[PDB]
Amino acid sequence: MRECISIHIGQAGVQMGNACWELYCLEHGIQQDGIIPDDSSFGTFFSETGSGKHVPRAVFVDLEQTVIGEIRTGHYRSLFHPEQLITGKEDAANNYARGHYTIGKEIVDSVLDRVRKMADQCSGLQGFLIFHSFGGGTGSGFTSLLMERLSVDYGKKSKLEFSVYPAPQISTAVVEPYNSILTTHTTLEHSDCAFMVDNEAIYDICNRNLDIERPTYTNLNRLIGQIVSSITASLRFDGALNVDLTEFQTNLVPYPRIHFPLVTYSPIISAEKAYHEQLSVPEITNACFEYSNQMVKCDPRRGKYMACCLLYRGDVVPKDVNAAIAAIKTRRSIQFVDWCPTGFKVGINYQPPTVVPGGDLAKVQRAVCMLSNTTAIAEAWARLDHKFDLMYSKRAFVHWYVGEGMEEGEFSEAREDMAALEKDYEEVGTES
Amino acid sequence: MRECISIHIGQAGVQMGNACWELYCLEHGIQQDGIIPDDSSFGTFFSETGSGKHVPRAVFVDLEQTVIGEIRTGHYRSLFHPEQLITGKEDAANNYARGHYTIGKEIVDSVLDRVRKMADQCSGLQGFLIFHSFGGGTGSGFTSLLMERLSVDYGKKSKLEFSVYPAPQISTAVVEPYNSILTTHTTLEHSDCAFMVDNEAIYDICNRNLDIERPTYTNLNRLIGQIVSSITASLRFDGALNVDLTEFQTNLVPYPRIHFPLVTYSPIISAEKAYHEQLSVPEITNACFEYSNQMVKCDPRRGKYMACCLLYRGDVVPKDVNAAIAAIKTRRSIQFVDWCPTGFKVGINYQPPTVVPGGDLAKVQRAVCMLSNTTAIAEAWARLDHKFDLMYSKRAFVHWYVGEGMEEGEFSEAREDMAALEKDYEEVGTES
Amino acid sequence: MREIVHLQAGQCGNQIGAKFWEVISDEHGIDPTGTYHGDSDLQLERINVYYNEATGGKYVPRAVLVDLEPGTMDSVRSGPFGQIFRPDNFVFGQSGAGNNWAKGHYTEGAELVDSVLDVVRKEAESCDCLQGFQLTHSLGGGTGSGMGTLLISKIREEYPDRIMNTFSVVPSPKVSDTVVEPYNATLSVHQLVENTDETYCIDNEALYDICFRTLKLTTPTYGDLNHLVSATMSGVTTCLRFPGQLNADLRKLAVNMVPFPRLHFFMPGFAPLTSRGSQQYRALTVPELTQQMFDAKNMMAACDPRHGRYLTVAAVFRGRMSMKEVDEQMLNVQNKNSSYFVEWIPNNVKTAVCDIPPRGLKMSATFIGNSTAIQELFKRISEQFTAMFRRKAFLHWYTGEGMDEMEFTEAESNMNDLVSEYQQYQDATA
Amino acid sequence: MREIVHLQAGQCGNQIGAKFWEVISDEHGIDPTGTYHGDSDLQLERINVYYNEATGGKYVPRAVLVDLEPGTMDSVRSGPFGQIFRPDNFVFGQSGAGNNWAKGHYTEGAELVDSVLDVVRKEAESCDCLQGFQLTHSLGGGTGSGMGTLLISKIREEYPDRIMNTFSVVPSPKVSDTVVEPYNATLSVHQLVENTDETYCIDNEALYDICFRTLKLTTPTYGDLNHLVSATMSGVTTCLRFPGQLNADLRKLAVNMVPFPRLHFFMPGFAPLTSRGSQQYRALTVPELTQQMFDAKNMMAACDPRHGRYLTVAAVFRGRMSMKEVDEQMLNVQNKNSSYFVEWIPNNVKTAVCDIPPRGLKMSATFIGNSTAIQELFKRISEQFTAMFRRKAFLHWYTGEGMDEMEFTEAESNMNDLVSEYQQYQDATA
Ligand SMILES: Nc1nc2c(ncn2[C@@H]2O[C@H](COP(=O)(O)OP(=O)(O)OP(=O)(O)O)[C@@H](O)[C@H]2O)c(=O)[nH]1
Ligand SMILES: Nc1nc2c(ncn2[C@@H]2O[C@H](COP(=O)(O)OP(=O)(O)OP(=O)(O)O)[C@@H](O)[C@H]2O)c(=O)[nH]1
Ligand SMILES: Nc1nc2c(ncn2[C@@H]2O[C@H](COP(=O)(O)OP(=O)(O)O)[C@@H](O)[C@H]2O)c(=O)[nH]1
Ligand SMILES: Nc1nc2c(ncn2[C@@H]2O[C@H](COP(=O)(O)OP(=O)(O)O)[C@@H](O)[C@H]2O)c(=O)[nH]1
Ligand SMILES: [Mg+2]
Repeated sequence: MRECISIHIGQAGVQMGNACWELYCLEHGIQQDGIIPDDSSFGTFFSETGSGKHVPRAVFVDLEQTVIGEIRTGHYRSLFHPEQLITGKEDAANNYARGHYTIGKEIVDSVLDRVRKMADQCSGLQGFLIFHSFGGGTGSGFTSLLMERLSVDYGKKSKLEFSVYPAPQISTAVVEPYNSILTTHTTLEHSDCAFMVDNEAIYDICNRNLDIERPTYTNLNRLIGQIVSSITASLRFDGALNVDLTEFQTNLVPYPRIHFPLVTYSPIISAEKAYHEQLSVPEITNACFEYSNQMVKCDPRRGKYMACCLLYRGDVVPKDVNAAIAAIKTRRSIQFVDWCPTGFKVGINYQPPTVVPGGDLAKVQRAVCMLSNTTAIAEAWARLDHKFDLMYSKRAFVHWYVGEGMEEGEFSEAREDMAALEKDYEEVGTES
Repeated sequence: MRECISIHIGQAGVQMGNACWELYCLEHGIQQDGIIPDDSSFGTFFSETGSGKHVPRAVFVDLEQTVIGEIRTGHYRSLFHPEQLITGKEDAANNYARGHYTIGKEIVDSVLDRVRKMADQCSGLQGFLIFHSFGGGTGSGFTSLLMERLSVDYGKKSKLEFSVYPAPQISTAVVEPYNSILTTHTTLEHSDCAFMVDNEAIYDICNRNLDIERPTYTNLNRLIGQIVSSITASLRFDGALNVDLTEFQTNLVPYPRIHFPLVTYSPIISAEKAYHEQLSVPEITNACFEYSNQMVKCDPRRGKYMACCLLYRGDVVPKDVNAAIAAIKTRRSIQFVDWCPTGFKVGINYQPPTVVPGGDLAKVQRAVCMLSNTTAIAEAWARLDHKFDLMYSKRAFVHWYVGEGMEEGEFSEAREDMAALEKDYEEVGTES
Repeated sequence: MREIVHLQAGQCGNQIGAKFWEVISDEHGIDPTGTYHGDSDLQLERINVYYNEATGGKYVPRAVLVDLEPGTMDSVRSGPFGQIFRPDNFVFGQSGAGNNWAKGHYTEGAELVDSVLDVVRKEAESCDCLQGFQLTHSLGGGTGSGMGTLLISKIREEYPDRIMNTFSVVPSPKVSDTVVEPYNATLSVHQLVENTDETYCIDNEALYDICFRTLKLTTPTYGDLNHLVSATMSGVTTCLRFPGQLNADLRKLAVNMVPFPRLHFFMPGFAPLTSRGSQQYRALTVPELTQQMFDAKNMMAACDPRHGRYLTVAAVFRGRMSMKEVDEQMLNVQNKNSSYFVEWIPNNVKTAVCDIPPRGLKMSATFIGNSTAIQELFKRISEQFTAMFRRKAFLHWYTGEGMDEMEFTEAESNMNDLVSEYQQYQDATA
Repeated sequence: MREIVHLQAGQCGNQIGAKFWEVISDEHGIDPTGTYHGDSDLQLERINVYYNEATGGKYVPRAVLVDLEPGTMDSVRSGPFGQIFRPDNFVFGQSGAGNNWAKGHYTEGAELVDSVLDVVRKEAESCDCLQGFQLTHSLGGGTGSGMGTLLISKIREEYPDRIMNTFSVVPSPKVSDTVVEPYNATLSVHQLVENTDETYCIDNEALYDICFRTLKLTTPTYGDLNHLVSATMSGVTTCLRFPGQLNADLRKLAVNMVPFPRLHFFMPGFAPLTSRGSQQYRALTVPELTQQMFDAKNMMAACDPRHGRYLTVAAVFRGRMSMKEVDEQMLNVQNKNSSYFVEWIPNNVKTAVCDIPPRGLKMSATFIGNSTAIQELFKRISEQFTAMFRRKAFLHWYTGEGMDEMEFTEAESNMNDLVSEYQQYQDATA
């Protein structure tokens, strides 16, 4: 199978990626020095060279020099091609306008050049994985830019992303609703499907299951690394019933706008706690169908599932996966919409996970990642829309935007567009 | 034969269970470290794992962290799955209302989740053994909760329990009658049969037969361990005329409400004292039919037996069991009710008891446990009802309950319900 | 030719079954691995009467083992003799009956009976001429009483013409190993009189009386009582498996031993029975053998034949013997105890002689009797049933599994009629 | 003489293909390097039925492997058995279909189909008498469903006279491994009824039911399910490759098994199937073999034959056998289950016997059936399709690759007619 390009935008995406690429190095046994120790898989995510040093096929962009500087000076400095690390001069300062209109465009073209110079050097190409956040300038405004530009230059190719959605109650910035909605509007028409994640839900899981009292960003971003490696496992490792990258959108996207499947991973168990667990197929399969196991803090029983992919990993029994899924289809609490009787998409790859040195999670012999699309996520959008209406009703932060080349009417258009999305979910939530 | 789930609620049930599970470990030779030393029986009470460490199939709940903390830090810490040990923050304080209405419900759902996650992982399931007391908050109020919840989620499956009934004269709390009656009312409609035991009777036996002057809870709870292992012997060990778990209720429960068979065990003899005894079948069989051998201090000759099970253990002679029982049926002092000529239920398992290291009781080659249901137990209820009338007549403790979300009328309803039970025994005590 | 398919239900049935197949494998000289290792050609001429053949000499007996829970079957499969049986023939549930008839007949046995029929039919189609069905169960239990009566009816519907006989353990007179025996016992008889051709009633107390009285072996475990029962039932089918001077047949006994359709309950008997050591001070000639068949002391039914009257009697002898004595003694027996036999039947004794005696013996006679004294047993069950049912002692365990108390009244009324019918023939002619 | 050219499309087709060629190489005794090392001259007499010959004894099978992306083909080439295939026959794209029918049939499959035809023609011209084409694919997928239907039409146009049969995996009744199976499944049937002569419908759920039920092998990977499918398809072509008493032919089965042109969907079956270890307690004679072919338990199609009625049935036996029983049992089978067969066809069973049994066995029978009960499957797909299409659930992924929703309506309408046609023959004569 063939190549994929990973774009890491903003502090969150850039910081998340460094953890993700640590896994790829471990799985294929690539040295942090870049030189593979003395096979057909790494070609998808790594570029060959005359020497033994493989070059990762990804680009990092961040208007603030600080974040990339840590990578550019960290022990992984030699792994990345120096010209792939694009850095501006000043930060976007959490303002959507700066990262999209004034300073985002001053460096966007340079990023396109390297991607173009990178996409041209792959005999095959699947799509893009874009890592970013919803609550920052570079990770929200610059993302919207690249979705537009990459859509034009490389349209009709898959465009996937993993976005840190604003958590329900915990908040890390004041202008998250303003910046969160804006990027959503511009990215709906130029994206395939977004893999939402919340730090609140992940924190809730980490203190609950993993059983470590004091998590950090350096900890959580690694779990987000596992979902990516499991998602991209088909493109690298052989196994029965593979699932190529272009397959995700077809199964998980009944409608063009409705492309927000929240991520769910299992089993998250610590090394010590695992000795008293059996890890049967239904056990791990059942873990994905409860409020207590989500990367987004949306109560699934509030809504109805409409598409679910169970990308199994490691030594797995297809017979049990077929049987385990069948039971979940016949439980009253679980409720698939009326119009999608065919609501599962199984995928198996014969490569059990690999543990990061010193990693908190255990060495599970078998793993599964669920990518269910549920109408309960409309609550997250509904709550977010409530926040935006409260602030913009008083016009309490617009001035920071109008001064950066963003017209007043944009805010009104976005919410009205989001309001239609709210109704779109409601219509799909019923049966004609 | 297949699985059973043991629930240990309250300080008494939790403390009793730790002694019971010590026997199971010894009988099957399971190490306290959890790893079986380098067969088909332990599957009933123990869950397999990829490693050699078997996980006991039981759940421990106690609103007071102190009791479970001792187990969670004792030498048996590794045996139990960490998530099976459910602990609250504050004690129930001997109040029925707290353990049933205010703080009992704050943690009941978590217990149901683990049982549900545990009942789902057994190909077969027989029922539940619930260990608790009548004179505490967690062991009385939380029990009533689980009887209700487990009845709904797993109705029509056997629900057995071993309850420490309030002793006639020795008392360990002031509000035993208030808390004792309340749990009885709520558990009658959601239970199969209760195996009553009294510390007074057990103490009377221990100083009388076992011949040790200074017994303790750590001592008595072990004898209660023997009755459980003998009762559950059929589900584990092969032998002629087995008696499955669901068989107990049919033989011992002529009527739905009348399901209180008091326990009786024999022979309780010390290691030194045993060398001068022969232990013939009639000898051990005769020991179970006198006032001097009961786990509940009710004089049997006051009432009439209406159902009796003799679950023989070890190398036994079915011919003698048939002959020994016949003689007991033809003694004037012994008096079965007129309407139950068929008043015996024999069961033999080829597994003589095992001795706890340092145990006081001897290494009997043969054992028997009797579970007779007698109308003399109505005296225990009758005496208990007298205590409740005296206190509630003066309304001398209601205030501690009304402040914990328990209405005044509940006390009146319970006694009136108990009064009907008193009359129910009286009607069954005569012949139409 | 006249193949027998064996059915075993309940813990008692499987345990008796398990012993029952050890002896037949011993008689035919079959190795526990399924490989024939006998010494007489007569063992292979009829080895198809019980055993199917798979290539390689592996003889697979056609027994159908059903119990609502894996408890007793797992022991059989783990036992030394358990490898012989076909893995498929074992049928196991996951929740055994709690001794209550309703659960094992209506709610739990129903979910499993269809699975059993799927295998019984395969056995039926594999036999060129399937004679009949044989069932070993117990009335006291739930699985044996419930699913046995549920299954005996189903096989009755499919093959009405074939014989369908049963060996059942019956509640003892003064001891009971289950509290609710009268309910299960009465319910099971109602469903049996209407569907089974013959029933060899046995009870543990009567068989206990044999262990210490005529034999001297205290502490006789169930593993030994079943051997006596095993031997008796193997005698009934001997003529189908070995030559003889006067061959019998499962249908031959039914015709002679059943005057009227409903009165088909027999009570068996076996000889010679003598304790080891003292055996050498007794002779093995026919005369002393015959007297041992017509005394209550050697009856495996608790009811004493003296109190009642004999209707029909069948003696199935084995081994080289004088046919004169095998018929002279019966004539003397009938004249000695003419009062013990009813007058309206001119002759009551049926004789059959086989050539091959039991393994380890040179003489054997499986007595069978159809006496009116059995009415005392059913009358006793009627006495116990009316006492309990007069107060609805345990009806709630039964009505809670899809049953109506109307059925209990129907079974009690039918049982009383069965007792009455036996009584009507106490009187003499005219 | 009657050469077969094998076509495999999609991940399921290649994986079944890969196993499918291992067995045939095993039957003929062909070394993985391509060098014949068998022991029977009958393996070389017909080695040209599947294998071309290059100088030096290197036998190159004439299979055409097509997948829109190198994923599955690369595994085959790297597999232990992958060296046998010709390097040119592999045809690989650079962007696999995302399970959507349109991309693999119109926009991506079109750019690759012409390349495949260039190689299929070379195989066709190399055979003195090319009997027909064989396709192994899956309806659920995009590459197998799309390019298989695209390619089955193209080869149909060039060689209308030749046989063109297919083995396809069909959506399971209650489990689905792809969300959009009904769309791909319905679209693929519409294009197949009009172009293929026969189709052996199989589904994983039914084949799963075999793994644990009759066999006892939990955790059966796809590598084992394909072996069952491999064995069945190799049975259909046996007579073309080895002598027999009553030889069959790909056209022989088509004539007998296809009353009307459209009603050519069959459902296969195989025997003997027994778990290892327990195998020795079962006989291998013809009678028990035949009963195993006419029970739902050994049907590889989820639809249960009992609900419907049989139209035509073909039993292809193998190995030294008694032709009497091979035809006596069919007569008894038809009279036993006369209700299971329609009256308007006087006889329905087709028998064929071959001399060489499967490797490692001395008896084998690949059952084939044409029953009306299959209409339930297509009716089920119709139920799912109308539900999704009633709201345009996923139409935008399809219309975005050069397609119009009018085609979906055409496929649904045609599918309903196919279901109706089967229903019309439920009724009896007159
Ligand atoms: N999971 C995860 N989330 C992060 C990480 N770093 C930041 N976040 C989240 O990202 C959001 C803040 O956005 P950032 O990415 O820091 O901001 P930025 O993209 O650099 O944008 P500006 O600094 O405003 O230009 C908050 O929701 C943070 O919780 C990380 O390493 N992992
Ligand atoms: N047999 C036995 N009885 C016990 C044990 N511990 C307590 N009891 C009895 O249980 C009753 C007291 O109830 P506890 O179990 O201590 O109270 P609790 O269930 O923890 O309820 P609260 O503490 O009020 O929440 C008294 O009758 C004690 O004699 C024990 O280890 N063994
Ligand atoms: N002869 C004999 N009788 C038995 C044996 N085991 C149990 N029984 C009798 O069977 C009756 C109990 O029924 P059981 O078959 O265990 O119950 P079920 O499993 O529900 O049918 C009692 O009358 C026992 O005396 C045995 O091994 N041999
Ligand atoms: N029997 C069998 N079925 C398979 C195998 N692999 C995939 N499938 C089935 O094929 C379907 C998925 O289609 P696939 O061929 O992977 O998609 P495509 O590559 O787009 O044609 C599902 O119904 C799977 O159950 C296999 O190895 N054996
Ligand atoms: Mg930043």
